[PDB]
Amino acid sequence: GSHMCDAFVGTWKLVSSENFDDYMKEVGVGFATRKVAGMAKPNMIISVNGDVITIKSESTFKNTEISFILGQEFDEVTADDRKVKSTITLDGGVLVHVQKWDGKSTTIKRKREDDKLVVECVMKGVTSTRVYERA
Ligand SMILES: Cc1c(Cl)cccc1OCc1cc(=O)n2nc(-c3ccccc3)nc2[nH]1
Repeated sequence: GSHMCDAFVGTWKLVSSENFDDYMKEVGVGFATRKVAGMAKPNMIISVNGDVITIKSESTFKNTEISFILGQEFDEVTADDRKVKSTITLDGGVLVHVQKWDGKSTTIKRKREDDKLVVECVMKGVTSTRVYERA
């Protein structure tokens, strides 16, 4: 089939987190924005309309929404208000998402395992891991 849609579509709620504060600190986020954003723990929604995929946070201070096609670079405005160039691709059934800005780079992997969606964020040496369940 084209089984990526069934694996990823839905509303996902955070259930665990490691080193996200560190990851945000590395990305440049300030001390107040980090703490609040880290507590916010928004649900994240994935939808699909043809070739166009959309990832939205539910309402949180610092709403976000991207809409993209696999392989096509696109401008994104992150939750900490960075203007980045993002490319997302499907490699192994993992969604790999690279953001470039100011000669810097961060990679965000999103993979299904069992009934769970695991999100790994890497910036320089600093690796964050967050796990989500269907809400
Ligand atoms: C929020 C944020 C801040 Cl303040 C700063 C830097 C990066 C951020 O986001 C990075 C980031 C964090 C995170 O928990 N997830 N969770 C998803 C997700 C989960 C399920 C379904 C679809 C997407 N995508 C991400 N990417």
